[PDB]
Amino acid sequence: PGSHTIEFFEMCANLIKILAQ
Amino acid sequence: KSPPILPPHLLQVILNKDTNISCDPALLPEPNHVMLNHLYALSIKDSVMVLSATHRYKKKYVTTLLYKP
Amino acid sequence: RVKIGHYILGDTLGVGTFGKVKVGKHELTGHKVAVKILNRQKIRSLDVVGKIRREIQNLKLFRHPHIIKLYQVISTPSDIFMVMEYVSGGELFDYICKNGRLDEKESRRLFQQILSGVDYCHRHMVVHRDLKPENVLLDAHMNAKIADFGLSNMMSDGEFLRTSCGSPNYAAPEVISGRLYAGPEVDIWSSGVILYALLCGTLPFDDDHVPTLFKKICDGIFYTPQYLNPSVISLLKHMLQVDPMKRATIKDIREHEWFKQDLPKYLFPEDAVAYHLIIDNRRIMNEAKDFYLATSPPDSFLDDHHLTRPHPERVPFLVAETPRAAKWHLGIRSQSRPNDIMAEVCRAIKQLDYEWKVVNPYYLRVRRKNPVTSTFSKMSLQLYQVDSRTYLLDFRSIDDEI
Amino acid sequence: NSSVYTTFMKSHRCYDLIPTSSKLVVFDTSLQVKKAFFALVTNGVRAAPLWDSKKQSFVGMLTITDFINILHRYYKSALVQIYELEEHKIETWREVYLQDSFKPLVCISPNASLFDAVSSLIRNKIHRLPVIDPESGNTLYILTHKRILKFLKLFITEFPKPEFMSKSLEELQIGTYANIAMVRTTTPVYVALGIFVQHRVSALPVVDEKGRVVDIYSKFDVINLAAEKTYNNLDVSVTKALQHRSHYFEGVLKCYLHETLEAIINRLVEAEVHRLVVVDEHDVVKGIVSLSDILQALVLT
Ligand SMILES: Nc1ncnc2c1ncn2[C@@H]1O[C@H](COP(=O)(O)O)[C@@H](O)[C@H]1O
Ligand SMILES: Nc1ncnc2c1ncn2[C@@H]1O[C@H](COP(=O)(O)O)[C@@H](O)[C@H]1O
Repeated sequence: PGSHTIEFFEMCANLIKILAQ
Repeated sequence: KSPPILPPHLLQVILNKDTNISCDPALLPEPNHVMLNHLYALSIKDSVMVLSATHRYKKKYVTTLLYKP
Repeated sequence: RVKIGHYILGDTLGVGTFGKVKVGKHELTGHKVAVKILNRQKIRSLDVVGKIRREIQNLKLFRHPHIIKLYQVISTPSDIFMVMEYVSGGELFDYICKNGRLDEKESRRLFQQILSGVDYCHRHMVVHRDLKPENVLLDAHMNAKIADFGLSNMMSDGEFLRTSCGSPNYAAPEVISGRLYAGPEVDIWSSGVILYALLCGTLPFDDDHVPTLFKKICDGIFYTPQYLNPSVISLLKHMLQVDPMKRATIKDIREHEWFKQDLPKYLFPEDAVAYHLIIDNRRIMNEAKDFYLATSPPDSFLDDHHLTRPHPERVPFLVAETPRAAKWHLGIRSQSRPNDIMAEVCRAIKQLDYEWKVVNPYYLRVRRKNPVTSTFSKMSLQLYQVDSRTYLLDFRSIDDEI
Repeated sequence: NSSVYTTFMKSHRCYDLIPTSSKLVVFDTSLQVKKAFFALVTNGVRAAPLWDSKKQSFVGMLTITDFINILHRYYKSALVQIYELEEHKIETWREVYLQDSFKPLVCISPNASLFDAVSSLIRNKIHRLPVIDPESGNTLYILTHKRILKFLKLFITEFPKPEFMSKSLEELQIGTYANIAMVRTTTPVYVALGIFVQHRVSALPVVDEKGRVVDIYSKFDVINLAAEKTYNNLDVSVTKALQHRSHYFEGVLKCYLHETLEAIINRLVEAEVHRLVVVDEHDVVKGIVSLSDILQALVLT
């Protein structure tokens, strides 16, 4: 049912995508 | 009240450290418990993001790396 | 007289973290126990309800030759009684003053046993602040037993501590400077100054004027006079490193040549009946560590030629990038104003439909619902300061067991 | 004979094989495939679990075999730049290569037996085996025949040593001795890949004109073409494509029919190599004893 660790990575990517310029 | 000074423990990256050439390419040194769960990343190049973190399972450690467009 | 079961309480012998400790005597057999008394009238007045809960939690599952055992914990509608193992002889703080310092024979023997317990605590993710010669007690057979865990705290992975609760002396510089720490290194520093008193009979960092005392600490200077054996001085300078990253670890002490000298093997790991096989299999694992852990490469970078046997499965990557020739960052960093950063990270969070909760002005607890498996994944955002004009946003991961 | 290694592998779990600290690479399926192959070289790794970000789950493996299959397939030869590899994502290539060859992801629980791991390896005929945590859904490690036999060699007293360990290979009848896929010294790399595709073997012993082994082209030695970016000229020989190790390779690991099974196993774990080339007095290759063959003779004695 999905990897907890990858989900953590997946989440961080979405945040940095906005923050990083 | 200022945001707390960054503890020096987090400035020890196991992936920036290089392993012995005689050892198995997949092995890593033993990490301390305090670097676990924290997110590490490479410099964003092209369009691929390279995230990293170290997680524990019982008493075994695994440093997962993810490449993502 | 107040009795607990068949234990009548008598001579008061404990200062306590606040609450008196008395000796218990079994009315039937005269068996002696040590009872820590905590009346509800006093503790409730403060917010130490979780603090002593924390102390009991840590000590409840401990079982070590050199740590005072917690036998029971009995509650009345008026008070709480911590029934512990009693030992006669008091602190080894009184083993000093009496006698003349300690020999390398004796001071080391105690240091070994004391450290063994410290190790045991850290292995159970329990750091023990306030680790001083007054908290180390001796039995009839002069064996050191670590005692007061009032300021102890359970270490959690990925998390630092702060608080700063130790004694004026015996406290690590990062503690007195109110800076966050991992846990064990603070304990090492306390043990480092303990070994000094065992060898010298005095403290390495002392001053009547307290503000000038904390200065004497953060500066890594102390005198090792005359008779002090050169082998142990190298251990003290190591255990009392102001820089926590260069400061000695238990691993670094167990392999130290001074500490190896005539220490009992029963301390430390080495050395339905499968337990005699599960303990045997484990020894075979640690024996060939090269199978479970990656060793560190040789240090010298001034050698003209370096001969060594390369692993066969890492030759192509090796021979191509090395014949005649990226860093990992921690989270992300910026140079913006700290509170202006926090304003924009919430904008990014609100833009992704996340559930965030503020714990500190620089610490969030953001929660997301996975739009596929409907699973809640959590993570913690903590802002730090790196340079004099640069901040660091840290991404932590939170596991949740139900 | 039957039952001591069987009992051993049935008592220990997969968790015991897992290193106390290792590194695991995971690719997103929407990543370009050539970018991924370089990433393998980057981290010094053979394979990586594939994460379907759309499905929120792992979907398979990206190994060196994939690189071999990409190359043999889309090899416009040879001066025209390989186009189907430059602009090609993982997911899009699994829409082509995986079709008519569908091998669904096979994993295993850490708390699962070591016996069923070896059983899963042979039953599914795969060299990799992702040890996946049932809860959390985390991949912990990728299990191999190499890792298993090593641990086997490591964690056993040979006081209850079985009979067959002291018996030769000729009588034990372990290994492959018919239709040995191999290449000549002069054989083009591309031709070697085609052999790798239809025979699906882990390596190809390099023979001379006399049919005598002088080197070996394992599937692992293919990423050297990705490491040195020399993957566009497959016209070259195998022996030239193996020059990158050159004087630093100390010879091809062989064995004989007359030496014991224990002799073969011990020699095989010291070398950290997957297979041994069976050979006669005159170095003429006559068979191949792989880790696949050995571990099969331990689950099924
Ligand atoms: N080059 C080869 N030619 C013929 N058979 C092989 C070759 N390589 C491996 N085998 C056999 O194929 C099976 C699997 O080998 P492997 O792919 O090395 O695990 C074993 O029975 C091997 O003996
Ligand atoms: N029989 C052998 N003799 C010498 N080297 C080998 C042999 N088999 C594999 N190798 C090498 O071992 C490395 C790992 O390949 P593998 O055996 O597939 O794990 C590669 O560099 C191979 O070329």
